[PDB]
Amino acid sequence: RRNVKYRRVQNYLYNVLERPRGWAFIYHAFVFLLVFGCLILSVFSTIPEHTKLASSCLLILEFVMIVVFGLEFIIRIWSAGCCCRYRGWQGRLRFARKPFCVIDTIVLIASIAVVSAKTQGNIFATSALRSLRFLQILRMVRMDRRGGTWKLLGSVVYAHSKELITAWYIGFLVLIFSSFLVYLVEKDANKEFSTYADALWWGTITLTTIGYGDKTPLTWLGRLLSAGFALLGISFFALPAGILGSGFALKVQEQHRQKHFEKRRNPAANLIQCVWRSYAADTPPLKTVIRAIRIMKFHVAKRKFKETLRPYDVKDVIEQYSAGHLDMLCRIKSLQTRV
Amino acid sequence: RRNVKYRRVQNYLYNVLERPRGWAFIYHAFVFLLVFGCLILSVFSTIPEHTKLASSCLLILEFVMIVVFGLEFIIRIWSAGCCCRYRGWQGRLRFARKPFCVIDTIVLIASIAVVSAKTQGNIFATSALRSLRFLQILRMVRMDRRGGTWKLLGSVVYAHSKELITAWYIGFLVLIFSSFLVYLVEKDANKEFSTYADALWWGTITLTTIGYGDKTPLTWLGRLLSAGFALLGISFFALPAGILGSGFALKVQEQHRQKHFEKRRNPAANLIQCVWRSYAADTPPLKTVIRAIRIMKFHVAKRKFKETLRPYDVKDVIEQYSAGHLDMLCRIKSLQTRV
Amino acid sequence: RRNVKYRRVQNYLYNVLERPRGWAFIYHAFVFLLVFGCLILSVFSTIPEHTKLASSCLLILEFVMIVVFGLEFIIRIWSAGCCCRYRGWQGRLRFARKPFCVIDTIVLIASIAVVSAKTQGNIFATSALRSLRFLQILRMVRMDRRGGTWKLLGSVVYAHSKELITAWYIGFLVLIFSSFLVYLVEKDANKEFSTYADALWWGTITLTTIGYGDKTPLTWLGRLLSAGFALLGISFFALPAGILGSGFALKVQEQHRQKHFEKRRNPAANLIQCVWRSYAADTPPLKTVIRAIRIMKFHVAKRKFKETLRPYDVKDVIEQYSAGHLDMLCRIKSLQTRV
Amino acid sequence: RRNVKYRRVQNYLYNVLERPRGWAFIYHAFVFLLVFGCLILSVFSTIPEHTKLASSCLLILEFVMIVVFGLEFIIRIWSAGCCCRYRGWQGRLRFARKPFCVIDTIVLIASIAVVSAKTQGNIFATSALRSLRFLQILRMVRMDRRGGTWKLLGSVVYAHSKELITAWYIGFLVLIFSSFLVYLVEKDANKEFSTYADALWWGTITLTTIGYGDKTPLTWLGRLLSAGFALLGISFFALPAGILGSGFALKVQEQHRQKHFEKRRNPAANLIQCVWRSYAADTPPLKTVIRAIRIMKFHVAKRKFKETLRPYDVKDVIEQYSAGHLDMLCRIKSLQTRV
Amino acid sequence: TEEQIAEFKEAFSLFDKDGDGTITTKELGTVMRSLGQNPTEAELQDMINEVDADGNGTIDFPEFLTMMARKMKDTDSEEEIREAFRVFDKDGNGYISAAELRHVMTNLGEKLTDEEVDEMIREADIDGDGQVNYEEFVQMMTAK
Amino acid sequence: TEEQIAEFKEAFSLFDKDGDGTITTKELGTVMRSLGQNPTEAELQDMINEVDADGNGTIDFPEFLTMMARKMKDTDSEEEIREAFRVFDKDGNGYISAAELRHVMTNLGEKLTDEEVDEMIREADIDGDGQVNYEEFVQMMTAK
Amino acid sequence: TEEQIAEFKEAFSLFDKDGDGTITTKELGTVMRSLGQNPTEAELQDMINEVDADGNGTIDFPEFLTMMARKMKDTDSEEEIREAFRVFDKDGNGYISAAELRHVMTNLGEKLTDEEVDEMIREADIDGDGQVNYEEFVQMMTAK
Amino acid sequence: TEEQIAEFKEAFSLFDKDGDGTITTKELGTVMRSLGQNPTEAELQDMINEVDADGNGTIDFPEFLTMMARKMKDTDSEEEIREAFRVFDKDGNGYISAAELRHVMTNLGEKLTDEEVDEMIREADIDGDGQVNYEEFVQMMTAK
Ligand SMILES: C#CCN(Cc1ccc(F)cc1)c1cc(C)c(NC(=O)OC)c(C)c1
Ligand SMILES: C#CCN(Cc1ccc(F)cc1)c1cc(C)c(NC(=O)OC)c(C)c1
Ligand SMILES: C#CCN(Cc1ccc(F)cc1)c1cc(C)c(NC(=O)OC)c(C)c1
Ligand SMILES: C#CCN(Cc1ccc(F)cc1)c1cc(C)c(NC(=O)OC)c(C)c1
Repeated sequence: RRNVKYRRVQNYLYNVLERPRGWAFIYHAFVFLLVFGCLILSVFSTIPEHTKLASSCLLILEFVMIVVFGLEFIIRIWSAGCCCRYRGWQGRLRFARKPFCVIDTIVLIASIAVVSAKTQGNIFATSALRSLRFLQILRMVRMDRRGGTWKLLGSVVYAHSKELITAWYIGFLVLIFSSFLVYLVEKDANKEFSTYADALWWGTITLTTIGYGDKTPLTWLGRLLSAGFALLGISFFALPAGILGSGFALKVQEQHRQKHFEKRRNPAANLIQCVWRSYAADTPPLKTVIRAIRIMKFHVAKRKFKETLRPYDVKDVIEQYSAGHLDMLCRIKSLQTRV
Repeated sequence: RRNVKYRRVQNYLYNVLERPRGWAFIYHAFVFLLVFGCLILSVFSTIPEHTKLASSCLLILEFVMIVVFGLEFIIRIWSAGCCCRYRGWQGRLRFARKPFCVIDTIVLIASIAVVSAKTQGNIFATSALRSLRFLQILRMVRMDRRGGTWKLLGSVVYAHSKELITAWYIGFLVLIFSSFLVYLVEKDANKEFSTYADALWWGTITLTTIGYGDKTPLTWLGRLLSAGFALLGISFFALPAGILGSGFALKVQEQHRQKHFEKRRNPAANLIQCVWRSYAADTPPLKTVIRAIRIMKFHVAKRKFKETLRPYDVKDVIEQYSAGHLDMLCRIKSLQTRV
Repeated sequence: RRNVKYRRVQNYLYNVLERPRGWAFIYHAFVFLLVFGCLILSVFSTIPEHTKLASSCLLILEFVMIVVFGLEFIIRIWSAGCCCRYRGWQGRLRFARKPFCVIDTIVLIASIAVVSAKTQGNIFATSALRSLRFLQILRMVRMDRRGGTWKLLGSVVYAHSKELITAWYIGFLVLIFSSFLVYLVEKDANKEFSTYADALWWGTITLTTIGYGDKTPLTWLGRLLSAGFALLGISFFALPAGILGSGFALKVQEQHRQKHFEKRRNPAANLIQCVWRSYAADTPPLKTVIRAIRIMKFHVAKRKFKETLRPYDVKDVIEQYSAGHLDMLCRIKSLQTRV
Repeated sequence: RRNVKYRRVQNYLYNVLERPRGWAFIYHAFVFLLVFGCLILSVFSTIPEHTKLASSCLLILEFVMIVVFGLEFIIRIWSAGCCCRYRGWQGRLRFARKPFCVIDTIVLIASIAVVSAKTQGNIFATSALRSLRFLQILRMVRMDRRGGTWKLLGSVVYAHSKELITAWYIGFLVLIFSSFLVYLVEKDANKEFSTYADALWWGTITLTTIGYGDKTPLTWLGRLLSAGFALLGISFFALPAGILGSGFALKVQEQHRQKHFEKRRNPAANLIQCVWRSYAADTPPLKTVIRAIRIMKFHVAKRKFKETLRPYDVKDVIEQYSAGHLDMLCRIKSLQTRV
Repeated sequence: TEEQIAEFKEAFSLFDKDGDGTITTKELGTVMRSLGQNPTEAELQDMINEVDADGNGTIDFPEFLTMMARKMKDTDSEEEIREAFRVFDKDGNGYISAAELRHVMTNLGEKLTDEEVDEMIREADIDGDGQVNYEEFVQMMTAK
Repeated sequence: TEEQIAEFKEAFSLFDKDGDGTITTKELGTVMRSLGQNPTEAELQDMINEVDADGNGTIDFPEFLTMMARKMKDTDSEEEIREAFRVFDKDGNGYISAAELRHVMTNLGEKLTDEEVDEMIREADIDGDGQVNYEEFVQMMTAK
Repeated sequence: TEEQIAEFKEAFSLFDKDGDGTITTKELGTVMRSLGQNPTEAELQDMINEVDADGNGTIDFPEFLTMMARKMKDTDSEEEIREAFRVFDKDGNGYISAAELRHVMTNLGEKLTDEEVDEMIREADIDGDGQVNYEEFVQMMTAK
Repeated sequence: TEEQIAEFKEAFSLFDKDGDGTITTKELGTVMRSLGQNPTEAELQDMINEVDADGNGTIDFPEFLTMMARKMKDTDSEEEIREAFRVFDKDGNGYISAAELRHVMTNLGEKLTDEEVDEMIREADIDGDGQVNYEEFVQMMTAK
């Protein structure tokens, strides 16, 4: 009775914290705002004009954040007990052994040290606090389930290494050559193109389309060369962005496809399990009860499996199609044999 | 006779206003120009140099716009009578209850108040008019059929939340880190990088490729770090644009596919309706007349349905293909049984 | 003998001029350079520093261009005689009636007037020449076969009107709102944001990522708002570029597909022609000769048709596949009837 | 014994140098860093502030680079002996005849001349060294296997010549027209738009979104025209980047597909080879041994071939599918004949 | 088929109500309205188009008997109705429940009377968790 | 089938353990737990849903005999099990090795006892480099 | 086939008009022109390529009889002509109207005389709203 | 098959040249080299893997007879060889010319001697413009 509700709420909190889905993310979103509510405030703390108001608001928000993060930490450790593997003091210790839990506790004690230091007001404590304020972005670092974003970026870069390397090589050649030519045609007329490094800075700031304007060509020949080469360079510098965008889309589609296929793995194993259970099925009353349970488990597993076997992609459906086609091929050959 | 033509023109006006298609949009396009013809004029009214000419032209265009919008309003309410559900005074009231109709009337009375105020010329009336001039963009807000654009944007963002979040996270990390490093290597040599907030502004204006030029690195180490980090940051900041463009294309294609499929829903229901009508068909003269009408309705419904069943996509055609394949599978198995 | 070679060279020149393909384009490319060799020179003629050297080089290049274009014109008119429809004086007149031929002749006489005026050196003749120098871009206008580029752009815009309108609407809202908010938070501190029109100019130059730097936010709140809104605005302003790029690719692929399908039209008609010729085939010697010619024409037409029927796309191949599938369906049903 | 290990290590070094794969690239990556470690240093050598420190570090890195490149050269020539075609002095000479090997040796002797000159310190030797420092990028030029990047770029440009030419034409027209109109509306009020060439420079720097800010419109009409035309121009100038990105992705996918298909060529030829070997198979002991070897070679070749015939693409799988379908068609027709 | 031809001619006379031997759009529309159904001219035009083959704007009795004598039951009709049912068959399992089927019958297209929908669900054995195979229905329609 | 019906009724009595004639979620759960298997309420609800067709929340004996008398061996089951095996058949060659099969049987889904996995591998001839066609298995299951 | 071989040899003699036993591109072209048809050398070359198999540039009588004796009616021809008709069959319904068919016959490819197009439309029963199945035509061509 | 088994045992003795009853990688390699063919150790390892099924690193005579008695002619081989030919059949028309076939045979994969390539082209009737259907070849290989 009491234990049922206790473990129910425990599982609900664990899956709203550690395995967010849907509305759970809202809570995370909320704390994310608070995360920014820290970082931005601290950035404003740098400004000498608002350092007073920013410091006061940052102290208030630091107290609020410490309270919220302590509550989250104690909720999380308490909810870790839900699973048997992490139930009891051994389970709490094991969860504290996780890198993200220790990162959370270290940022928590960094925050408490920050608060105590601000209360003290020591000059060295000021440097300590500015150090420990960047310690709050590690919450974002912990938010992602072991570098999903980094893994996606790396996989996309590797998958498109050919196009990316082509773009980088050609754009780098354009940068070098255009910078050199503009330097040559402006090394004397224009003072800001005094050295080749200056021209390289100009070329980097131009081809990226940043265009600060601190260095710009002045001689008409320099303007013509710069325009002509920038026309190619801007495209070759924008190429990697588009290549990575397309790769991101493709990669995520492929990951979704693979996840959909893996969704079949468990139901299929369950189906085979219950199939052999029923087969091995064939006191006699107890044995008949076992037969009934095994056959109805077979039915439910078959229901699940056929549910998951909807064709996600044209390729998957045509592959099932070709399985059926080979089956037909064998049948028609058997028929022609019979005739 | 008279009523037939009356309701014909009523329906034509209703479907050229409330359900534009093809040439109807031209009319809308025209008023859209007038919409800009207001906004732009009012913007020019802000300029003290052209405030006189702009104010005169804006008064003329405001009179013209009020006339046009009143004509549109009275056309729209009169055309609402076309449908039975909104025929009569009850229908006019019901249409006035629609949020877009009340928005149209409130903007209309805002315009008339604007005109009366300009005639009066009171100083408080000037503030009133500047307020009521922004009340004209709500025509554009009403133009879209209940946030089609917002729905599309949100659906695309949600569908690509993985790539978008990856890009945002990595680009934000690049922004933070590059801004901090440039601040460190320029906090003293360069006066504009005096505080970390200044460096953050520089990083935001750089990685977005806006490149105002108010803050630029000066020390050669600062230039090198800024270039190196900007090379990554510009791509990661341009990623969301490309991701959203691809998502927009994909999403609209999917919406078109779903609309094409829904086009089948009504004809198929009609086909089943007339099929059972004909089946239940089997004074005797009157009953035979009913049989004839039901069977010919069946024929026309079948014509429509087979017309709509053209394969829009490779996936749809291969799905119909697999239906036929399963049919063949059953037939060949039946044959092998017969042999 | 002589006429054969004459018409051979005539056709070669006509298809290297009016229907370029492969190496023919090189010639066009060459004249295109000369086209630029004019425009650029004339642009340099505007510069008062190089007006002398630029004017001399432009006169030399104008003489060269007039010679080249006169040669091309007389080649083109002479080659028009190749086709029977345009053979003889009537044919030359008919070709001169074409809009592009008259445009070529009008630009030619503009060039000769330019040369005569430069020889005269009248002050009014100077204005005449500056007018007639822009008359040379119409060669580029004539280069494309009746607005292929414009047709492609318009078709892509129409095909993606949904995404494009979504992007334009949302980006315009972002521009209006961000400009207004920055104006509000900087109407007083910053002098360049004195009026709302100034803020609108700033917003347009920011969200497009041009970032001139003439107007930049100064107040820290203004900087924060500008950065936050620019992050969205730059993406929404870059959306149309990506949408149009994807649409261009898709549109050109579809046009290629349709052209490949149209390639079948003529061979299929030829096949049916020769098929019925052979069928109607069934002095007797002369009739047998006719039978032989018709049947061998049937063979060659069948060869062509089967050559063109290679599957260009997965959709086309699966459609031929479904034709075969329906054929099999009928056959298997017939079989099951026979059993 | 000794020769086996000798040739084993020789082949390992040859395939880690000339045919890098996987971890081999790391070595290349390392030298690439050194390559930059040269170029960047030399660029810093241009700066008069760091010319001393940069020159010292560049001398150290030049000694290190010369040692590394000499080691690589002698490793490469020694490893060339692995293959029989290049085993012995004739083989070493033949490898030295390769353009990339002679390029490597010429850059090596350029480096040694650089070192000797720096030791001498002659003023003419300084110009010699600045010339020979750019001689190091040719290592990157040699890195790619005969212009893979250039071939990919050219193939993509050609494949999308239609869209690219459309974008270039329309964007060029927008540039010309907008520059001219802004020049007209600002030729007098604004001093920087004094000549049409100045306006063209402004238009190029605007539509590319570089936005230096040296030239910006001042008159409100000029600002309005510039904004309106820049809205189109920025998109049309960004089009080529997106078109090339999509083309790069598509092109590389097609190249991967073709490589996968070519992977079948060798195994299929092997399969046919061993098939006929076995067929021709049918002292008698020796002949039976030959039969056994040929049949087991047939088995292994069949294993390889069936391994490589996995469907890479939906198109490939549906093509094998249609082969099977035609096979079924023939079988079912034969059956209907038998019935 | 003499009795059948006589019945068809009698029905044609009832339709046209005159010796013209042809039924125009208005002639069909008036008789259709007499039953109290409120037609629309557009579907009358579509109907006369779908019956008349000569393209003369009216129906000739030879065509009347031609597209009468044709029986409803056809393989084309078989597959068309099967696919029409499939469009409403979620998951394409060949089974439709007696809840969404009633809603689509009563609401989509020409709305059907609730008593008719009850007739539909009771026509075939609804047993089996409410999922009935539409294939049995298609065969029953084929039987005619 | 009188003996079969008697056995089914006896088993039903053992299940319900009372004259109610129906088995609720708790009634099934208690008897299932008595064997020492630790069920979960959610799968009991899914199970009673998958057996009961009337939607009344409990199983009626008529449905009990209805979904008993149905034999396991069916073509639907044939293809379902074939595809379930295929999901684990790398390269789709129809052959599964006796190494990954054991791992998937013991680990994936409801984990199986190692002795049971040994029984599985020894059920059919493992000879042939360890690759056994799952088709023979599917046929054996079909035989029942 | 002695009479057939004699007729083929007589036709070959009429073609070549000499004892060479071979017909070159010019030899075929002159006889083709004599009928008043204005050929083009390119299609003569393609034609001699499509007949001659030895690749010697001229047609040998053995090849003449070889690709004569082959009758037009073939399954390959059957499917080729079916698909050629399909390319013009909008919606792929197997039916072509007697309006676009006439236009494509008279205009596309080697333009046909209007009298010939009338012959085509009157060859088969145009009745049925003007839509005639091209399959009947393909079978008629198959019959030969 | 007693004579066949005796011949197989004699060949096995010739291979191993000892009473071990097994042939290792080196044992096979030496006898293969004796014919003067210059093997590579890697393909010896692949070969012994493809013959031995016990995974013990050597071939047992029971496996020797097992994968001997299996005849080459199989439907699997039929389709594999058909597709191997198809990979070289441009346009997938079932016909391969006697020019590219010779080049692929002599050059690709284990290069074949020119006399062998001449044997290949002369094995079947090259007539017909040089295009020979590889299907006849596949059937001939099937016959064995
Ligand atoms: C094209 C071009 C310029 N290059 C190549 C280059 C290499 C070495 C240099 F010293 C200078 C330039 C380039 C361009 C971009 C946008 C990026 N950023 C990126 O890839 O985002 C993911 C990088 C990492 C390199
Ligand atoms: C990549 C990168 C930078 N970020 C992430 C970021 C998050 C918080 C910050 F404080 C700063 C940066 C970023 C970039 C863009 C283009 C957008 N705009 C957009 O998505 O258009 C639809 C946004 C909304 C965020
Ligand atoms: C998003 C956004 C801003 N807008 C919409 C907008 C509409 C009216 C205004 F007054 C201001 C802005 C916008 C943006 C671009 C890049 C373009 N150019 C283009 O489409 O290239 C093909 C256009 C034509 C409009
Ligand atoms: C659109 C537009 C402007 N044009 C066309 C143009 C032609 C002649 C001119 F004098 C000026 C402009 C343009 C734009 C870009 C980005 C490039 N660069 C590129 O293609 O990257 C691969 C080029 C090469 C031309």
